[PDB]
Amino acid sequence: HWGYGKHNGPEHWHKDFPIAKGERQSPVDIDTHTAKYDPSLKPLSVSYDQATSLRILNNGHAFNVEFDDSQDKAVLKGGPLDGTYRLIQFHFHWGSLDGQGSEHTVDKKKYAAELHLVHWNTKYGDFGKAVQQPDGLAVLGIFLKVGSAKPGLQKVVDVLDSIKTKGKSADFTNFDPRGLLPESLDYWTYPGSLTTPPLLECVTWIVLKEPISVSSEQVLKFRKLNFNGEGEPEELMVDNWRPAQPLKNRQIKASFK
Ligand SMILES: [Zn+2]
Repeated sequence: HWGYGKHNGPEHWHKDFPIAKGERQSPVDIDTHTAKYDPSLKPLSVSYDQATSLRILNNGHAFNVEFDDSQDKAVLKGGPLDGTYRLIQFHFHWGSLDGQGSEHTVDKKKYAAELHLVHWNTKYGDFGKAVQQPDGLAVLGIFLKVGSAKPGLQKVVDVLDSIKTKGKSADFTNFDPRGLLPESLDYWTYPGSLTTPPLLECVTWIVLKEPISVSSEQVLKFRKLNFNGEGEPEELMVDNWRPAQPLKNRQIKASFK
């Protein structure tokens, strides 16, 4: 099965998922001097006041914090988007060392990690139908750098001991994702894809310019997770990031001057 190793990592994915070599793959390098300021872009509307987290899951590639998406609660709108996108889950990508881990890069800079808040377009009714559409998902990407602790991340860090291995899940109610947002909602945006198989070209990417800071101790606890299941040879869950893919016929737009 696909993963992040020498024999099953990103350079292999195209064999099972030929769209890996497609025209709108993610992530990409964001060249800040080439990105065009677009005065037509609206402020991002992030409405997470009523978000209902349910559960956290180790899926063998990352951990997902899951939300109840059965009502119009936690929604993303405005920015580059038409209509309303509902939060279904967030997860991270991170490195073995602080010098790598992000999927997007900024002028080739790699951050220590990257947070993805995944939302689906309510006009397609469910997640699975939305990913079959070119405007099906909106993923809000947020860089992590190592410095000061993020107090709003600590509830996530403290539950990871209970989901060390693939297939382990835990009850994870009342988690407020507003505690993971930077001050500024200035962003870059471009059309792209999921960054894991099935690599579907269904995403409007919205990548915030301002990173959040997390402590070395917080990211070290991400790196204690395991890719393997309980009672299998230990493989630390690190370097679960896809490298930058070719930009091809795409424009990255900036919300800010
Ligand atoms: Zn992701």
